[PDB]
Amino acid sequence: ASATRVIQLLRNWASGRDLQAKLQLRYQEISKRTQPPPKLPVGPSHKLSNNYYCTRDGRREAMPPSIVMSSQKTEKKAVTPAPPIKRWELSKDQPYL
Amino acid sequence: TRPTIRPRNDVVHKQLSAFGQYVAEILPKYVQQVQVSCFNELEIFIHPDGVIPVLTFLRDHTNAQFKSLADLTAVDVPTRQNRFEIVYNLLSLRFNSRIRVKTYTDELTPIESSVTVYKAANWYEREIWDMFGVFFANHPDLRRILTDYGFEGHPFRKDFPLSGYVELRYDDEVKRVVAEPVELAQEFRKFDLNSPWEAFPAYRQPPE
Amino acid sequence: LKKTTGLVGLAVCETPHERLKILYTKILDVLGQIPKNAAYRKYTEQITNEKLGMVKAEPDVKKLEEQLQGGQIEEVILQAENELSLARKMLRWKPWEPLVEEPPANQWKWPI
Amino acid sequence: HPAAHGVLRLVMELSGEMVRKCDPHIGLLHRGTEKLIEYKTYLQALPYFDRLDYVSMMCNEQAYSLAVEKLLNIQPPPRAQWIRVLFGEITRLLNHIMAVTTHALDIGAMTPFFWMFEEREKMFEFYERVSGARMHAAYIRPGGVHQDLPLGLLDDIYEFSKNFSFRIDELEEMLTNNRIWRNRTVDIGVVTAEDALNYGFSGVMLRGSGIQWDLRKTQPYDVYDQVEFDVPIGSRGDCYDRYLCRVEEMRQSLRIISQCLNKMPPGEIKVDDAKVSPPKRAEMKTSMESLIHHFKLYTEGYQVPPGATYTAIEAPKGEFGVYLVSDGSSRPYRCKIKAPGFAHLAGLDKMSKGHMLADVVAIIGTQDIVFGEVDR
Amino acid sequence: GTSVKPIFSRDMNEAKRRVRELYRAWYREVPNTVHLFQLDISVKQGRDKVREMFMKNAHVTDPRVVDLLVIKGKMELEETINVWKQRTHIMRFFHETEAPRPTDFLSKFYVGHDP
Amino acid sequence: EDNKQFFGRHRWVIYTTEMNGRDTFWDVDGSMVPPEWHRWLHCMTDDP
Amino acid sequence: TYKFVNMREPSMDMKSVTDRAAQTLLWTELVRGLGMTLSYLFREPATINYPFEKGPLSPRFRGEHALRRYPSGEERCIACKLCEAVCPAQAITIEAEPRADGSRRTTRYDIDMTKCIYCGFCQEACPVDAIVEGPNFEFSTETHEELLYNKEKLLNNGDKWEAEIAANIQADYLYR
Amino acid sequence: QLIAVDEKLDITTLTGVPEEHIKTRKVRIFVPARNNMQSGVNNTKKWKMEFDTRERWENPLMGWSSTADPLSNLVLTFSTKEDAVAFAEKNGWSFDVEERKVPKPKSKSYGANFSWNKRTRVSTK
Amino acid sequence: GVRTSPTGEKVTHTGQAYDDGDYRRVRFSDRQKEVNENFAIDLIAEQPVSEVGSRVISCDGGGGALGHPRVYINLDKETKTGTCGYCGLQFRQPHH
Amino acid sequence: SNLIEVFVDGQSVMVEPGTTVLQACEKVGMQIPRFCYHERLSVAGNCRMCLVEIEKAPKVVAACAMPVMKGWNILTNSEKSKKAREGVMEFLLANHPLDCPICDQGGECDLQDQSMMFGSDRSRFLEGKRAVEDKNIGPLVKTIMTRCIQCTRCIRFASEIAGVDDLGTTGRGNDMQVGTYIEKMFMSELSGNIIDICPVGALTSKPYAFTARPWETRKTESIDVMDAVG
Ligand SMILES: CCCCCCCC/C=C\CCCCCCCC(=O)O[C@H](COC(=O)CCCCCCC/C=C/CCCCCCCC)COP(=O)(O)OCCN
Ligand code: SF4
Ligand code: SF4
Ligand code: SF4
Ligand code: SF4
Ligand code: FES
Ligand SMILES: [Mg+2]
Ligand SMILES: [Zn+2]
Repeated sequence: ASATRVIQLLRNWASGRDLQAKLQLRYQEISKRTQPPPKLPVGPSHKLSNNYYCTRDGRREAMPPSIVMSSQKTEKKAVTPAPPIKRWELSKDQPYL
Repeated sequence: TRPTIRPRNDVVHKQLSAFGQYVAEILPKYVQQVQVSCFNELEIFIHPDGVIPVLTFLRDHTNAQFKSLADLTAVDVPTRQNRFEIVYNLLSLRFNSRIRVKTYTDELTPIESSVTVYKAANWYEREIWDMFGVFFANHPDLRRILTDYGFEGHPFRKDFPLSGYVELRYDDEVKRVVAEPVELAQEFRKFDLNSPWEAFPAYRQPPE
Repeated sequence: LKKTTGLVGLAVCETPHERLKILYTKILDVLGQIPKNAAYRKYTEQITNEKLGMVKAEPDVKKLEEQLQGGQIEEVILQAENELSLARKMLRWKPWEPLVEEPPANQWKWPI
Repeated sequence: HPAAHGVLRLVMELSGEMVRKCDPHIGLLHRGTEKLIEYKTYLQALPYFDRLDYVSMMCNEQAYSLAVEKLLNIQPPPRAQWIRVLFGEITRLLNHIMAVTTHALDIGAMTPFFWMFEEREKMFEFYERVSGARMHAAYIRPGGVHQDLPLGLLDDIYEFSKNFSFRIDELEEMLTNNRIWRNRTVDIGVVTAEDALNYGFSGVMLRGSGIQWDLRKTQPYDVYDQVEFDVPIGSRGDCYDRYLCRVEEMRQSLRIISQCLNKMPPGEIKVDDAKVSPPKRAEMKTSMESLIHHFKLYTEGYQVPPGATYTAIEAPKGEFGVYLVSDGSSRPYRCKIKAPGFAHLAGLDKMSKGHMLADVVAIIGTQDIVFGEVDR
Repeated sequence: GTSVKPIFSRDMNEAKRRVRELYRAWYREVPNTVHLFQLDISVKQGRDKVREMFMKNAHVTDPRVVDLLVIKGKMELEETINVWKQRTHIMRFFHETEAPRPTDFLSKFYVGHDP
Repeated sequence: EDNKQFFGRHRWVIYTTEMNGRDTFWDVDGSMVPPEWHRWLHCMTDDP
Repeated sequence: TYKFVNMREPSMDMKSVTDRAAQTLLWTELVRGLGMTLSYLFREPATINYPFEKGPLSPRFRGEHALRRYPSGEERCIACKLCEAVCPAQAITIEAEPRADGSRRTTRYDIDMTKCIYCGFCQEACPVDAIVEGPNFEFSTETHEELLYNKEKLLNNGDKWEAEIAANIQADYLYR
Repeated sequence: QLIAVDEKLDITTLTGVPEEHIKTRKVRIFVPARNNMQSGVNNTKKWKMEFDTRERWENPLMGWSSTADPLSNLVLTFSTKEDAVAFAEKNGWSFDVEERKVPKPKSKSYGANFSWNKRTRVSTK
Repeated sequence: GVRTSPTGEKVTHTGQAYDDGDYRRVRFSDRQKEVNENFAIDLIAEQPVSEVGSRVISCDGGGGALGHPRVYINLDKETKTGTCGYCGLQFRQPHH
Repeated sequence: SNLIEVFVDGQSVMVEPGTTVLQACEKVGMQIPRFCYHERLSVAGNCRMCLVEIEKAPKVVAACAMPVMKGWNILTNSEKSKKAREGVMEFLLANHPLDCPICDQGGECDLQDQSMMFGSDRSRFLEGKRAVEDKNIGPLVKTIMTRCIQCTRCIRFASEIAGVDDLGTTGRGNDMQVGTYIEKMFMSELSGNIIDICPVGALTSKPYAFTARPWETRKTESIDVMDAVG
């Protein structure tokens, strides 16, 4: 910034913080608008062998949903859709705001 | 498999299959089918009479506790005798699980309103009526929610035209906005995209 | 004892053990009017008996909450009330009967 | 109306300035998105989700991409998932800034809006650098992301992130301890946990009443199970607690952004499956299979196996879900869009009982409603 | 038996009674609609238009369809009474800006290809 | 150019008073910038 | 893991009670807010002097559409109609026929700019880099008709903006 | 308890369709013919419903193709012919149904290319 | 290679000019008709035919990945030159 | 009857003697990938796209030419069949020109569709491609022979259906070419059907060239009135 030191001190007193440390104007710390070209690495399937598509075909491994107790067609403990959710733990970083 | 293929979760698959068996055993009067998809989503098919008992059981049972109605919508399949597929999506916060309840209806058969089970169902049922024409009996206030006042037809039906039947413009002679039959300067261009070769042999149907 | 449940509208319940015992006894007595071979009756009786046995065997509220896996026993009381209401509604509905009707030949066929 | 967000016709019955009844009339921004999607390929239908919630664009892109990927049974590469989470947290920052500043504007604190929209402009610069568009980027696609990050983007994101905290501090200095703000927000629109659950609420509208629920924690997606953050919880279920929760969620998003910046891995950006994701342009101009797959993916698109899924994420406004039905072809059969704003505005009349006109304005502000997702 | 679930009415007589009640409500409402919306038409024109709209569906013989038509008519009346409709919506029933399309064969032959 | 200004004020153009056919002493607009200086001015590149 | 936002209790000692009473009677937090606004008053504003100064953009930026040429002056477009097929808004209308020398070229190439969503799907689908979204965004008009571009308008846009377009593509083609 | 209606299904009054597009439309029910440019047959499995073609004209500006019938792009898919017929009847549309065409089974024999005395013998491979 | 019609309207590269009796001319009154002056057919006609010493030549339009898909052109016929289907450049084997 | 019993992926099928594997597969509603096979032409068996695995048989067979034996179990979606299809498509695409944007067959190409369905998604061919000169066979059928895959469908149609023996192959190996070997016009009242039978854009309609794409055309089924055949 180009503010005089007296105005800077007035700003810090009014805000109660060191304003020059964190500036909203971002003068020169940003990256250059011109950059070197990027190499850009390939995916795992860029192989010359052992790469048949039938071994990596996720779309063709989908199948219709499993049918459970269609209507057309002991102990027997009760069940839940999933195990009960575990209780959350209070934060160690900052439990109370 | 590995890098590009979605991994499986057998534990959730067995848990959902077991809970579907549980629900089917508890409510044989209404449950017609239970399905588990390969990405671990549980679907329960019910008779239309069982909309209220099944949802109430899933909300209030200690082992179900599906206290949240995530979504309620309809799907239009004109080829079926019962045109409209009514889909309920529920979430259980106690058990970190989701469930889907599905039923059916046609143009003239009312479906029971679920506002007594879930208060969220009010606007969802209003939207289903507005978009598909499915009437919900005992709905506290059923009326159009998304369409213009006086709008005729149900746009989300498969036989409703994409651009509708009427368009709006301002007319200076009558000093108001008027509605007139649609004319398009450019007609929407229909594309035939489907390949004549079958893609997924796992879903091939019998040749009749 | 506890100052707040942390959930809006859920008041702190003094003497939770007696409330839970009363609610579970009411649930069992309502289930007693349901046919013996009904799956709902047997499943709910099993889980209610387990919870009642846990309640009768632990006087500490925090450890009872830990055992019940129910999240702050006030919510356990609310769940028991919901179960009692569901039991009465189920007794009215009689869902243990055979399927009311079969769907149309191709009602659930997808695709198309 | 300045407080009606442009397209909300709220029919209210008043006794004096006390609000007897709230009857929200919607559809003034209903464009028939769900019917239009049926006439598009999945790639062609992707940009609609940018315009569903136009304050959280990449989050809707991520939700739709996850639904399509789940139907396709494919997996995005790890670097794409890390970029998705980083940009989703940036989007959460943008959304919470918009929500808080517009809320304060409706009550009357008009100054923090100007302070925070400069940060919003910098985040739009990030979107434009990564995708070429300021808001409707369309960067997140089924299979990964469209393009890799340009060199130098991470450094600028780090520079912005190391300073956003002081802007949060200045906002919180202007609003949190002010007695006028507390008088306008404390004990206004109080909702109980049971009512919130039964009315279909999600997100902050659930966490403000003490419900411990967050989809990024309970049902993690992408790499959200690899980052550490806290979930703010309210206790009074009112406007002030939800304000505090949103501010703390901004802080936690900054924390997640730091973790994502330090953990960015190398590798490809879209799934290495040319039947789903288009190949690189050099490959398309060099090899026969790449050209064929480019042609077919940009004319017909990829076929999706038949099935129906409901995929939901923790959007900045709540649970954003898609019920996507596939009939086996390259065009979706049905696409139902679930918006938290729908249910939240459906519960507006319940929350406004016993309150006044300004209180109803504050409740509209605290529900964090954008009508693109409400009307669709 | 045809095994169909009803909506409101068991047969056509109760459907006719509901139709008559809806017609009475619309007939009562018409003058208030003319006054509130500041319409340039007369009360007789509005009541004639209501009669025309009712007689448009006179051929219906299915009680369920009649019940749904009555439900839609009550929705329209509730929209009109609450002034949710505007003057444009009310005047859309009259088609005042659409040219009268001829019905005879020769005129259709002259104007274009539509049957 | 003035690199001591913050990002956005470090580059600016003083428009001409007479372009192709019109007097632009007061009537100036952003479309008067030629493409190369358009690229430099909008910081799409660091090279004039 | 979670945290509470409004679960702190104020101390009831005479010191704290007197401090709170002084806060109530003397309006200290209001003065703090005034001080923050005064601090912002003396800061340098973020306003730029448009149109003399411009907002920063990227080579990836999507602006006005243009049709490009080969270095010989030949049109790059080969009427493959990939952009028309992929266009999510159906904003592209293409007709083609063999040219007088037998070349595959367009006779109609229209982009309805009021239908367009500027998504860049068309320039992705193009296999010969013929259709691009340029860097220009200042092309507002006074009539609707001026925003219905035909092939001549797009070719003129390409001829007018090629110097910037080629440089923008050169900086980004290795990311594509 | 049920009411036992005894009339054929008709929902024309509830669909919001103008009278012109109910009584003057002709829908065709058919299985689409195989595109002869390709050998794939996956597009000849289902039944289709399409409306009669109406007038298209050039727009005075841009020379685009204009239309005035809202049903010019409406295509429905059915699993059987009876489902399509029922849909058309309950919607009140006059329909024409074309029977499905299946290619007849054919007798292919590779050895016939090299016959001792028949004309099926090929002069080239 | 712009050319004017007997009415004075500039004929575009696609050859479309309004008929003298066409009312649609009125849209250009008090305004102009947008016409691109760089006719691509004439521009590609000015390019010389490249002499190469092989029966098959490769063309990608120049610029590597900034051109068009790479195609291979047969040059066996001495009666006619080998033209690229993408770029329009011409190639031939040494004769005479 | 005289029918024999065969299995297609374990499903019993009753077929007449002399039925091929391809026909048995199509009786259960599966279409075997094919390039050279046309049900109205003679069986060629050259493209090798229809190779399929028979259970308990080490070597895959050509489904278009092989009569199915009783008790055979045709495994149409096993690893062997899929890898055979991928290899055949790789060999077909090795020398094929990158002409899809300028090819009229684009969007309705059997090569494209069967590459998308049964082939791999990338290339490992690192050599140069072959290019052949074009043949002038008339003003109706446009000829770009670099796209030819040597199916020989056109030759068989000319010989058998049109009764004209003017088409053939010259050379051998990679240099085999489809044409007339002389400047000759294939002018016949049925000559235009070679455009339809050709799977690729090697033979295309000259009056229709470059004007449209398959996905944008609307199909109207009608009747021809140019003669009394209907
Ligand atoms: C030895 C004998 C001495 C005799 C006695 C003298 C001692 C007197 C000591 C006490 C004096 C206190 C005077 C203050 C009067 C009002 C203070 C007050 O309490 O008002 C506030 C409310 O007042 C406000 O907060 C102001 C609201 C509007 C703010 C507008 C801007 C703030 C002012 C900016 C700076 C003020 C400068 C004023 C002077 C300018 C120069 C002329 C109370 O509201 P609540 O906190 O909500 O509590 C109510 C329930 N308990
Ligand atoms: S940018 Fe998108 S909407 Fe615009 S013309 Fe290209 S593809 Fe169409
Ligand atoms: S602009 Fe590109 S994609 Fe569009 S038709 Fe021309 S060559 Fe094809
Ligand atoms: S024949 Fe088929 S694969 Fe070959 S260039 Fe033409 S469209 Fe592409
Ligand atoms: S021209 Fe066509 S039909 Fe003839 S051999 Fe070549 S690809 Fe086969
Ligand atoms: S189809 Fe059998 S080898 Fe060609
Ligand atoms: Mg062909
Ligand atoms: Zn070239």
